Amino acid sequence: SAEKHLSSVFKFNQHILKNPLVAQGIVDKAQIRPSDVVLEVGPGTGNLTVRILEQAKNVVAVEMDPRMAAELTKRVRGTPVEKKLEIMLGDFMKTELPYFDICISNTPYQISSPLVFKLINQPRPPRVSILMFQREF
Amino acid sequence: SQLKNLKAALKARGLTGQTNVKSYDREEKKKAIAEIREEFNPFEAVGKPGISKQIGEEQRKRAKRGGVIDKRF
Amino acid sequence: KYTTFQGSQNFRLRIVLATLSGKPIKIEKIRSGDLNPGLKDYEVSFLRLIESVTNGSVIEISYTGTTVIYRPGIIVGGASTHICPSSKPVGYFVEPMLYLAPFSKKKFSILFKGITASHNDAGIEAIKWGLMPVMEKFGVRECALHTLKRGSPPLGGGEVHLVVDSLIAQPITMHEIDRPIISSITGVAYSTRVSPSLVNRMIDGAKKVLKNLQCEVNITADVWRGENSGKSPGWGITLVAQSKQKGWSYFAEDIGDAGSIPEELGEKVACQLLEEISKSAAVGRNQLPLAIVYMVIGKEDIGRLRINKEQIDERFIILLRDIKKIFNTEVFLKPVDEADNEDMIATIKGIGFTNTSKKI
Amino acid sequence: KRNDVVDTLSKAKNITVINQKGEKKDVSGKTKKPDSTNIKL
Amino acid sequence: FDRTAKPVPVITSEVTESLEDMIRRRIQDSNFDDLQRR
Amino acid sequence: FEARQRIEEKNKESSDYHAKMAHIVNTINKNKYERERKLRGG
Amino acid sequence: LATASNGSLKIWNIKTHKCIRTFECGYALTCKFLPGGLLVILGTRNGELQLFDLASSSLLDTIEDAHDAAIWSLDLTSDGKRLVTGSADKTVKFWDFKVKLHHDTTLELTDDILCVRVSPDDRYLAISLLDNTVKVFFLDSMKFYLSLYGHKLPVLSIDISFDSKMIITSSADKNIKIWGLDFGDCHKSLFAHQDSIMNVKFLPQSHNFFSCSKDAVVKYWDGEKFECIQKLYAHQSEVWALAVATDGGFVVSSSHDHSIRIWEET
Amino acid sequence: WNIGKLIYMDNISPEECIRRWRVDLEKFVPYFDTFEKLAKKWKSVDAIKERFL
Repeated sequence: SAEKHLSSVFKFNQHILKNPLVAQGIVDKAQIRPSDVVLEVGPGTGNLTVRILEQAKNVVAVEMDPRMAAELTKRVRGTPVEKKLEIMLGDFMKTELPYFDICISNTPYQISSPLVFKLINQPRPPRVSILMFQREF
Repeated sequence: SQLKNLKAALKARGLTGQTNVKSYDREEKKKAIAEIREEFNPFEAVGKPGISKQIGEEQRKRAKRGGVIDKRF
Repeated sequence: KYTTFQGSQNFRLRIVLATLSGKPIKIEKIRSGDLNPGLKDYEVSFLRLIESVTNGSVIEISYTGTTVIYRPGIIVGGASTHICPSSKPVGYFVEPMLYLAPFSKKKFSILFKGITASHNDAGIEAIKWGLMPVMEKFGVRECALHTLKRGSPPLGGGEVHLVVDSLIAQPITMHEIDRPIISSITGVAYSTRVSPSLVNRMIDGAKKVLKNLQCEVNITADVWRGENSGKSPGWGITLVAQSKQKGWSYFAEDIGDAGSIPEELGEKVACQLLEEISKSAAVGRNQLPLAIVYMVIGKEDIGRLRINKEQIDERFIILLRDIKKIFNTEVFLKPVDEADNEDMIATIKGIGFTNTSKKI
Repeated sequence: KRNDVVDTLSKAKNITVINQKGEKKDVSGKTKKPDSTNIKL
Repeated sequence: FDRTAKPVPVITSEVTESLEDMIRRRIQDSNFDDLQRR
Repeated sequence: FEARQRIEEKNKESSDYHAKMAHIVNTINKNKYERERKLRGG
Repeated sequence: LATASNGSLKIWNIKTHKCIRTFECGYALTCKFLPGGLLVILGTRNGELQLFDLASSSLLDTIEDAHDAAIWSLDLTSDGKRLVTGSADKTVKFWDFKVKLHHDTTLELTDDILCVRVSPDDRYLAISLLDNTVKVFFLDSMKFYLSLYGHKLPVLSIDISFDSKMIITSSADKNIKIWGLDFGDCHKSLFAHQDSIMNVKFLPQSHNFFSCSKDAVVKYWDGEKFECIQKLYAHQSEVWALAVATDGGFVVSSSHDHSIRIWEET
Repeated sequence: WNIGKLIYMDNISPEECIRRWRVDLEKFVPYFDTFEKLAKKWKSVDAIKERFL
């Protein structure tokens, strides 16, 4: 009955960065501290998320596509960072976001602008927030 | 043969089989790992004398101006 | 013959200044009346360290150990490894080695192993942020003490790798007749094999004393763990007052022993630095012996260094006295024209020393 | 291979699912969920 | 004096532990270079 | 035994030599202490 | 031997094995023995402090307002004048006994005090809190010295060594961690009991220790070995409380099904 | 008692020099006063504001 529920929530029916160096720098610009925690959005391959994991005690990632979470689970399978990592499946606008000190996110531009205002209005907001985003807006 | 003796040694020290069986400390396992490794490599059953040349070589590996003339007792 | 001196007082200084001069030295009556007379292990080990980096030297310890005859060779250097005995840390051996490194045939790439901190010896950070910066001022552009592993007392187990890539003919002439303005205070609070709260509590003690100041206070919270955290747990703090105008620094350091409160030590090292600043004009007391020697071995020109009255103590006097017998150089002092403070300008001339050991 | 995806979601433990209505549920389909009295007593 | 050819190696222990380590890692990963039916 | 030691010595001397040549031809045409941060964690 | 339960205290002479006297009380959580042994403390879940006399055969005076919430854990100084209580309200209350019991000072704390353990030398005091860190205070100075860290779950019991250089802690995470005083450093952590260890006891003048856990097991370890000498399975149901003689000879353990058994070295 | 001369009269000991006009390097940490005396001395950040910006 588990798989049928997984079908019920999500039908199971994106642009990817080639340059890790810029993504590496975005972690460097975030300047997360070990005593601090991170919430992640739109992990995808999550090579950015791994760089968070080595630095942050606790990493909570939310992936929109169930399949992208799976390939993440496979890649991080059998690693110490996996246990600290938390993967969240599905749209996090509805769910009350757990507290996180800093934001790193490859958020889709379609849903981005509501998420910022939720992030701004999220009680006890982060001191620092970094989001991957379109230029014009 | 050597397999039967070996699989028996592992099982006696608890290195094989299910651990959640229903109805030895880890540190002692590593000592068992050390003890089994040396026992079952006869080249390093026991080999004839002279098959190995380790003692010759180790002796070999063991084998500036002005001096600190130390005449202290 | 041999310039003849008494006791273990300033033992290394009299070996290194002998090394810098090339003038052979005799030091006699080393703890003659003590139950255990003659040289102790660490200062025997130091003579071995000198022999490793010098070439052609002759060292003779007496039958009772109470007399040493030292005929210096040329400073050659090279890559080597030194085992520091558990009695003293690596800091005891690296500082006198800093006196010699820039003036060698080959670069100094030496690995020091043993305890890395004590209550009486220089820590890594004291060498790192406290004495090494003075060398940047003296013209030693490239010089580094890489920390691979720490060893806290009593068991130690630490490793530090000293590299002095800058080889220069002689130190640049000193000209500092002003009391440098401190721009900010930085430092490192360190711990081994113990919870990170100890470092944070150590910083908590430090900020409490110093928050009254109008400065930015940024003390690094740095915690060793794992294979590289030594074989004993321990912790210490090093606070540095830093002057970005002319690149000057003043530092205080101490380590915490058994039963001590990390806040209490953080308070100590914090008010300790402030006491050092009040007693300092251009360099701290822990940097003054470092600064004066390089000027004595500079070019044949008068250089000016400003010193406070509190700096000219017995330590400054015997140290000056030691220099004269080896070099015949006298340090003159003239009062500053100011009336706000009573500081003194110590005028010294370099002996025209040159790095002749280098390949040209 | 969607069937190989869903099981991988179920095998790992640190996963929480998001339906349409507003709460958090696990892969199996049940709502995913110290106290001073319990820990000692 | 110079030697013309490579010296024949000596199988000291440290070589022995290094070799058997690689054997164990191959089997731990089941990374076996063996022929298969085609 | 000395044959093996000589080969190792010559390989080391040659390898150091090419590195030294590479540096000069590279030269002709910040923080020294990052590594402490990694070793610090263990 | 004193055995404290809900609604009653029962004291049993070991030689007779028969109850000398039974004292009515509340849901007594911790039972401590006054100085000189004429008297016994209990700490109720209601929080009211309980004061017994072996001689008078009953409770003297119940300080209803002695504590706001349950006095979960309670302990006694070596001299025994000063009494300390660890409890739910997140405030530690100190008491001094006089020929009446008076409260000297209250210590504010961020988190509730699950277990309070006093050193025999009385120079420091370990505080067990739900926040999974144990803060140790100097009793002579009254100031904070070190904080234990790395317990996955709050510590259930704290022990003090005879040299007092070793702090033995057993946690709901089921791992018993032994702390070096000299710098607050772990020599070893041991997952001894498959369930959590409610009470661990330190052998007198010996670095050994005993443990008791909900899994009904009792294990005998040595520090310098860091290994278990003997494992004891005699408890049908979970063993709540473990105790060790002042002599050190016989080790009292009480099961949930009311079985009282005491372990003697040969 | 100009210290310039007193430094170079070797017959006068350095300790004896210091007192008129007013111990070993192997201890790198220099001499200091007790904590409480320093703590009272540095209750305020006065006497040093000139050294800081």
